Amino acid sequence: ETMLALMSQIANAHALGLLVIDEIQHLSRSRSGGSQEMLNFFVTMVNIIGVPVMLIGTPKAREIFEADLRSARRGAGFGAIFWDPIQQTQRGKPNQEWIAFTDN
Amino acid sequence: ATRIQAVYRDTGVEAYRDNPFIEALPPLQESVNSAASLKSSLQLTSSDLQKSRVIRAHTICRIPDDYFQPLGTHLLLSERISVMIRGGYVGRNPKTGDLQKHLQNGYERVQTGELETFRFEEARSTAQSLLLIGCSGSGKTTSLHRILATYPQVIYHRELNVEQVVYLKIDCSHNGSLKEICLNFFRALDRALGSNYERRYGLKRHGIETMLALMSQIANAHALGLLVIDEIQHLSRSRSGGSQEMLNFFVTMVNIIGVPVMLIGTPKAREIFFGAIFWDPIQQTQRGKPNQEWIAFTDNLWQLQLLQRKDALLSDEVRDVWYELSQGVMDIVVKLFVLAQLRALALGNERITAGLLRQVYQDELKPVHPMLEALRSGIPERIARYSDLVV
Amino acid sequence: ATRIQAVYRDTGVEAYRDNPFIEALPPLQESVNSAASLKSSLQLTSSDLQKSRVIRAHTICRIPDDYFQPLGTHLLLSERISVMIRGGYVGRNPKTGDLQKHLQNGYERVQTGELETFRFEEQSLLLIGCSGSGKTTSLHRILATYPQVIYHRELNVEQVVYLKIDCSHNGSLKEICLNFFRALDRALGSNYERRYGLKRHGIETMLALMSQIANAHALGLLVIDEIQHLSRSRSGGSQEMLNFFVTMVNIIGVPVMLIGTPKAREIFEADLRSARRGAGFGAIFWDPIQQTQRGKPNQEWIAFTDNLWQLQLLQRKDALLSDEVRDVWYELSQGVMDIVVKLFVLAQLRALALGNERITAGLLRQVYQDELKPVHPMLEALRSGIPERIARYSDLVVPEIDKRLIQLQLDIAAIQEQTPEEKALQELDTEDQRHLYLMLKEDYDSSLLIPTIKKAFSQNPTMTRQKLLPLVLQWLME
Amino acid sequence: TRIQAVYRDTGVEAYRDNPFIEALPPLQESVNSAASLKSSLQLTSSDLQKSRVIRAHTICRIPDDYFQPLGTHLLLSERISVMIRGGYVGRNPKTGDLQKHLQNGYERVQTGELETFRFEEARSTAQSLLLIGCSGSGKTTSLHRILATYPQVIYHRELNVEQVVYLKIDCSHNGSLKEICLNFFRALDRALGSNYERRYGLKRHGIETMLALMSQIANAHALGLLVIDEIQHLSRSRSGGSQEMLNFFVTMVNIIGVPVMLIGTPKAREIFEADLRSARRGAGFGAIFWDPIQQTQRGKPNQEWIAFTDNLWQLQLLQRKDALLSDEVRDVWYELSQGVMDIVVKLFVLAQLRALALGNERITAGLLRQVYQDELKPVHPMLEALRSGIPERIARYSDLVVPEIDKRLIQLQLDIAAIQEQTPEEKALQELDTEDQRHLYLMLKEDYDSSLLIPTIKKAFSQNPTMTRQKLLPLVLQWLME
Amino acid sequence: MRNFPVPYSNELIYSTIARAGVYQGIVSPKQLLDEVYGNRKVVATLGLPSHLGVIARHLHQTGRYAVQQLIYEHTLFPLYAPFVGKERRDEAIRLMEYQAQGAVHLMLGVAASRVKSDNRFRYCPDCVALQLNRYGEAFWQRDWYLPALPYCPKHGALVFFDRAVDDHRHQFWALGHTELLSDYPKDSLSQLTALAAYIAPLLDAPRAQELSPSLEQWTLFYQRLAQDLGLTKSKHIRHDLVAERVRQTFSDEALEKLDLKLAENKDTCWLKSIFRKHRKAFSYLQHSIVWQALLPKLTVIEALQQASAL
DNA sequence: CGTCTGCCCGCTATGAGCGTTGCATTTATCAGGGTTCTGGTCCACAGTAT
DNA sequence: ATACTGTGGACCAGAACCCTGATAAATGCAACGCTCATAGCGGGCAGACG
Ligand SMILES: Nc1ncnc2c1ncn2[C@@H]1O[C@H](COP(=O)(O)OP(=O)(O)OP(=O)(O)O)[C@@H](O)[C@H]1O
Ligand SMILES: Nc1ncnc2c1ncn2[C@@H]1O[C@H](COP(=O)(O)OP(=O)(O)O)[C@@H](O)[C@H]1O
Ligand SMILES: Nc1ncnc2c1ncn2[C@@H]1O[C@H](COP(=O)(O)OP(=O)(O)O)[C@@H](O)[C@H]1O
Ligand SMILES: [Mg+2]
Ligand SMILES: [Mg+2]
Ligand SMILES: [Mg+2]
Ligand SMILES: [Zn+2]
Repeated sequence: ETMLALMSQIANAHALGLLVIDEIQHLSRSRSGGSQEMLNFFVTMVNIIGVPVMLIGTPKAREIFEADLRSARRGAGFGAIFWDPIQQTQRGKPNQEWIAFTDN
Repeated sequence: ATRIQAVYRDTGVEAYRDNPFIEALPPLQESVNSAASLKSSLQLTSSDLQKSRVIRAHTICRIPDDYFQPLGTHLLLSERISVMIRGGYVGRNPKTGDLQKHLQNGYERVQTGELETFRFEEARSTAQSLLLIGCSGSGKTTSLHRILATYPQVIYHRELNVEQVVYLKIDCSHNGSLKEICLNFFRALDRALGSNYERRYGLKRHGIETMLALMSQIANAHALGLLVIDEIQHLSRSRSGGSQEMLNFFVTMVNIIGVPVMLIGTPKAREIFFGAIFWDPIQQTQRGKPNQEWIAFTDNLWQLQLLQRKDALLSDEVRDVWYELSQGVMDIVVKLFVLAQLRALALGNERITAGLLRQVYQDELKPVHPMLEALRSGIPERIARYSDLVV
Repeated sequence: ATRIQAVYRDTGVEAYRDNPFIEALPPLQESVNSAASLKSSLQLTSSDLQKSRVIRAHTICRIPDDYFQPLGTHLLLSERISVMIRGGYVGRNPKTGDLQKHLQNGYERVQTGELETFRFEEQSLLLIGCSGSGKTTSLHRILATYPQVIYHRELNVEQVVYLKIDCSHNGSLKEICLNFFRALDRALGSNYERRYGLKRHGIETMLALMSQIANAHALGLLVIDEIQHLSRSRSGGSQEMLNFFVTMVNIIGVPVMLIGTPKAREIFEADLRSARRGAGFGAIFWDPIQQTQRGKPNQEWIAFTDNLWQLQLLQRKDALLSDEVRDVWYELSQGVMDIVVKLFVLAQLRALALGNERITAGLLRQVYQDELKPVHPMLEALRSGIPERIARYSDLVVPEIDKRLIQLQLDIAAIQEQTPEEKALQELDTEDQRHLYLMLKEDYDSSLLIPTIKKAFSQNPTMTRQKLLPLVLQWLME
Repeated sequence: TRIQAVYRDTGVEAYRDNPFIEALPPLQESVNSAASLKSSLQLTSSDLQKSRVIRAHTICRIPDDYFQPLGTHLLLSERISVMIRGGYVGRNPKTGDLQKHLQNGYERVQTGELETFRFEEARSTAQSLLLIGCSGSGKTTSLHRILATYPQVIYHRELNVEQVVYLKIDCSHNGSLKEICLNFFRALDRALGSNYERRYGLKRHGIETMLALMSQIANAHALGLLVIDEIQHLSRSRSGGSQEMLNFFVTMVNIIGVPVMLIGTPKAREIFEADLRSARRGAGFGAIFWDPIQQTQRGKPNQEWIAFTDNLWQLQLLQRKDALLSDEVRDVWYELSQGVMDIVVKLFVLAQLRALALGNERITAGLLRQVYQDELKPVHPMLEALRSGIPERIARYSDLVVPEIDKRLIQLQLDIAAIQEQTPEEKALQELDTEDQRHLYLMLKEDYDSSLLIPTIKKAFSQNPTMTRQKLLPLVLQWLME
Repeated sequence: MRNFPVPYSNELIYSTIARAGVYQGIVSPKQLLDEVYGNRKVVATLGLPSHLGVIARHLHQTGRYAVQQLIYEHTLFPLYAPFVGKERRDEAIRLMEYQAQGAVHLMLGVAASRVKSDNRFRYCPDCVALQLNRYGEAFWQRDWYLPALPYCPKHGALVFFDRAVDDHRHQFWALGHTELLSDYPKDSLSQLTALAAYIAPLLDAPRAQELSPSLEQWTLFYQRLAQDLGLTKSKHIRHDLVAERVRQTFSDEALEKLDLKLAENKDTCWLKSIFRKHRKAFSYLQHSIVWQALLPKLTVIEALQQASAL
């Protein structure tokens, strides 16, 4: 809590704009307290003023940020963005983007 | 941090005749016009509709942050907050010498270490407490923040030297430890004041009773009026034997020290636990008819559109689709409407419709489909499952 | 960024011969009168006094800016600064090897090689004086003769002849350490502080970075001003206060000047109380203009007062000074240059609007006991003559002078009443023949004169003026 | 300032293979050992016709750049050479494979072949010396000039050690028993580039602790001399007494080698003389006494004084200078300065500076007189003490010097600078004795003639004295300009 | 500090500092010195407090309280002001604003008390009840802490108790309610109470700072009063008539309790020195005793003004 | 009747919150010469008995 | 109308504190160690097939 409160002072001294977290999948679940501890820590970042954050993980790391209404609500925010592999045939004709990428 | 030299008023009640503290506050607005006082909306204007694409898309996303609509419970909460913050100053008058007895006692508490000591028998404390628990997605963190925007927080008196802070808002720590409330309190009481209480009272190797009485005394050195705590659910995750200590300290402070305290928590916090007020998500049908509050909310949210095309009147089918997709929770209505507008502008169709709303929900609320589907099903077992579901 | 292509000229001093960094400076022959050429006067024509009161007030309020009288304490400072800068380039001669190599060669020659011996031998200054004596303004304009940046084309080296620093209120050592690069980058335009002045570096490292860039770049003079504004408690004790300046002077190696108040003399009492000519820190004191010199009145005072007295613009002024009006200045002001001209300029503005358009000794008392309030402790300390009170009641500079100036310029508007002199001037046509009217005011009454001059100027014999002045007088007398 | 080391063989056989002595300048053949000490500023003939400010600056600069080597400096230089290049026998780093030699000696002494052998290297005889003389005789500049011939730092490539040949320390005005210890750190951290003062010179340590750390610091390097100068400023009230000062200063045994030299006025001479042991060890090998120079020691007047006076007189810079020096000027120099070195040079400088101020532009004995009774008040007790010759009064009043004389010199220079300004235009105004005719002077010539108006009004007033300002004006045109 | 208490009427600033410490829960005196002043090198004194101006900076937004108001209405300086002189008084006023602690005590020859004269803490039997009824608090009043008179001008006598300033130095102590006078009567002398009541009007007077006679005028005032009362024959003191005049109002035991015991048998005495030409400023007690014994139909302000004017 | 391959549980490892503790750090204690304080001094002087 | 006596004012000299320097010692304060809690782990035991 002390370092998370110092985070607010540092993020208000300089007008921080976007704090992106990546490689959440690389977090060991036995060296921090548990899935509920991860969830509570990542929800505790609502007190930090402004400084919108973006979360990055694998579809097997989606299970932690789920089953709780407030945690899911803060997880969603501006909708959901789901990167997926380029499927060949969305329509009857194969997708033009796959063709262009392969040719290029 | 709006330091104002206070100018005194003359209230009509003899119980409030000569206090400087409670004369300095703005008057209690009439509930007939208090609803109109809370009302704020986007300024809109028609010059945007003939402008470029991305500029118009940007200002739509300001709807969830700039739109507020008063309801029936808003007036009750305003009246209760006014009464509970006006009843907490009748026992701490500094003009006739009553605060100097509520503050001399607070030093022998620090010296001895026990919170129950008392040096002056006539030092009486008049304070109230109230818990506000409502289903998540109701606004009890921004509605309170908009009710408590009339009072200018820090206000400075002239004859005395007290810099009276009207209200203070703190958050419980996720750990739930005993030495974290008494620290984020000192952080909130010098963010809004410009001093450094933390470097005095927290840096040193102090105990727990000392730093639990120091907070209760420094909250009376300044005539604090309302200490409101949000996210009270965090205490259930604390270490063993620490959950009841706060449940006794936040009823001793209300009774002995005299600082009124208001606690707001999620529906999950009924079991861990003064008055009680429960909030519910809006339901369009009271007995057998669509309700005026829901109809007005939708009809006024309608005009906040920047689509190049639209229709004059809303349809009952679209209203039913919106209600079915929302299940009554407040935030999801605005979120769904703004996401549907964003998807319509992105797609290139300048009109909004029920199928558009359905596809927007399905494609842009993927974390939220499980519990929204649970709410739509309405099974009591599924409602009892998970946490903070409305019941 | 004032870049002048370097030109080389012969200097009669044999010590500076064949040093490319020295002869680029202005020569000594024309610099002797350069410091005495800083004398300035806001000269005006007699027709300027005939104009409206707002115009003369606006010309008068520029006196605390354009007026500068050099004294005996101002030529010596310029000579000292010139000599100190010129003598600071005898080491860094690019045409000659390093002094370490010369010392090694001398040791080799005093060894087995046949020579008698060699001497293995290797000048900071401070300007402390009473606050408001005219230090920064004097230095800013005595350093104008030297171009700041001289560019060398044969080599690739930019010669920063002098640099100037200024402190802020309640500052510390780090603020000056960074302001040096701020001034250097204002001089050259490069980014010498965008990556060399990060917060990560400590004081020792930051000064180590300072020294190498001060030695590689040809730098002659580094002046730090307004050291009185630096906060003591924020930096710490007075021991490291002196230690930082000592290690700043020692490692950089360039001549360095400091300017402050006697409140810094107690800081610099060490290394100065004992005569240490090798260590440096030579002291030059400035004092207020002493009216009495060896039982006689000072010539500089009676010349500065005369020059200041000839440039007053009033209608019915008494053009000649008396002994009492001169004497009361030294009792209400004590002679410090900050408030003498301030008293004069405030007195003239108050005489513009209050009453009769003349300067007397009485209105100076009104000015002193009404508006020149805050510096009373300094005036009392100066009157008492006790050095302790003078030293410990310095550093006050009577702020918010600009607001006072603009408000006094604006306040003259609300005067609807006309004094008879200027109303007679306006009812008369403004042919600017009123030079005679102003010349001959005392001898004859206006009632006899101005209608008569109207009648004469209705049919003047000839358009000429000041050649045809006597004839009007012959009509004027009879 | 680390000079690389190169070695040269020396005639003396006691230092055949000692590196710390051969890394130094060669032994001074005392024929011109102190001849290089002679210094005189150039005084080129072209500097005579020059501005008063620069000439005054040169006059103020005279005392720094002038240093006359006397005949008594040779003994001091010889002594310094002896006890700097004689104290390095016990700090020799040129030690071969002594393990084998010691083992062989140990084997041979036990088997009966040899009956004795020396195994000890702890051979260090420390030397100490006082330099006692009246204040103002030049005990600091005439020591820095001599000690500047020896390099302070010499670096050996083969080893990793330095020889700090000389280290100079001066006490503060008040002084204490700990300030000297701290000043040793302060001076050595300035001689080299290091952080010894913060590493060792800590506040917590006691006086004996810093005195012991001095041993390690001065023995890690090949230190050769340790000058503690001006012990006269040490406050006896803040020291602790007149005996523990001696007990601290005779505690130079625990620092190995390091021949310490102390300089002080005879006020400390009575302090450092209370017993046999301190008198022996504080001044280990003699104690040179500096006395003021006299006109005559033999029947004939001393030639050193004549040479010094002639050399200082030749340095004079004035427009009107007399080449011949009258004997009365020498007589008054002796009678007013009694041979004290500081007094004579400052008296001459002040006389030459005041000659510019008064404008007489010549040096006279009487001018020396009024500058003497005008600007030399606080040095009087020296003057009557030396005139009377009583040792008690001299010892009582030998610590005083004129204070802040540099500020007086700056004030005199500022006065000379302010005096100079004259205006030929103001020469026309200066004949205007009457005053209040300045009214017509100011009003008239601002837009009118400025050539003959000023002189001719004098004629108009003188020819018509029975008149006032007003009707003097109407005919001014026709009478003066026309 | 942020919320500095405003002193009440007739309260030492020492008690204001102590109540500031009580209000904001500071127990360790080092923290109190860290927050009130910023340094831990300030000595706590009762009467003539040092380091003033810092106490006024915390009261900056209240424009009525400045250095002069605090130094004339919340300290013990007005008692020492009119008698020391003019230049010394002004220099003391100008010096109490700075960081000088012992200089204030040592500059005034009258204030050079050296060893403390019974420096323990005192209070009153009935003043505390009145203060509690009117304010709800207790403080070290200026009336209680007279330099040498342990007598309230309105009540009988003070009540000493334990603890002393010299014992514990850096502590600002304020009476609360846990200690109070246990029921026992303290004997009081009427003459001493009358003297205290007569002299107490000096601490509250608008012209108490300007009415400062010079050093030379005091002996002229004494000779003029002796001449008009006709005690002196020709520049002579009776050595018995003036002693009887003093004894008519003050007995020997009361003067012994004040340490101002008369020494009429010996040539040297405080009254005899008052008769002679003055050297240094004398205490308020000696001047008040002489004035009251030699003229009983006047008050402090008029007598001081009459002495100063002529 | 051996033994060989999956379970588990007392362990093993590690994070988070709190409890002694080495450490300068700061405080306290003791010897000492000086400087103003104070004490009496005396020296000229005003008033007086002879 | 003056010598004698008390007295007022300017004034040496002993002494009591007192600032100061050197030295020894109590001490808060971050600096690690303890302990509690929590998730995994690999060899031992019941067990069951050759
Ligand atoms: N009555 C209302 N009128 C308008 N907007 C509302 C209303 N109630 C809620 N909202 C909107 O819904 C959101 C409510 O904010 P918030 O997320 O803090 O509420 P909450 O879920 O009740 O809070 P908590 O964080 O305490 O669980 C905001 O976007 C707000 O604009
Ligand atoms: N030589 C001078 N002659 C006339 N006025 C001067 C002179 N030097 C300074 N002043 C006046 O003194 C005023 C303040 O000087 P300032 O620049 O503040 O000096 P400093 O910076 O040393 O305090 C200026 O308004 C200026 O008019
Ligand atoms: N031989 C000399 N020739 C010229 N000047 C000398 C000589 N000896 C001494 N001085 C003068 O003595 C002064 C330095 O004296 P200083 O070293 O301060 O004396 P001390 O050593 O007693 O402190 C210098 O200004 C210098 O001019
Ligand atoms: Mg909330
Ligand atoms: Mg300036
Ligand atoms: Mg010396
Ligand atoms: Zn009382």
